[PDB]
Amino acid sequence: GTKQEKTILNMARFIRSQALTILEKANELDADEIADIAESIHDHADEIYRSALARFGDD
Amino acid sequence: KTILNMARFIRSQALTILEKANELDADEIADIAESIHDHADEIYRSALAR
Ligand SMILES: [Ca+2]
Ligand SMILES: [Ca+2]
Ligand SMILES: [Ca+2]
Ligand SMILES: [Ca+2]
Repeated sequence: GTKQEKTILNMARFIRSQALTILEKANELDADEIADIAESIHDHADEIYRSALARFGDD
Repeated sequence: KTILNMARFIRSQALTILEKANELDADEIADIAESIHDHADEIYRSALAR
């Protein structure tokens, strides 16, 4: 894949793990709203990661 | 959703958590949220270029 693609992959992975850290810290505080947003973020970062991999070097 | 649009979603949502975390003095969460936003910016820039 191209440099752009490798950056999207690397960034997507970092966000996924960071969102997971917020999910833990938010629920530790019983901050349900913040947790739900972090969940949505994790879902989007995961989707970017899987979609980018699925199309790796294709274009 | 395109990768570009999913990065846009994260960019904004990350700053919304930043704002709500600040309101709760959840500083560790706020810092992570801001870092998430910066990384989303890179996906957005890369997806824009591509
Ligand atoms: Ca709880
Ligand atoms: Ca493919
Ligand atoms: Ca391929
Ligand atoms: Ca930004």
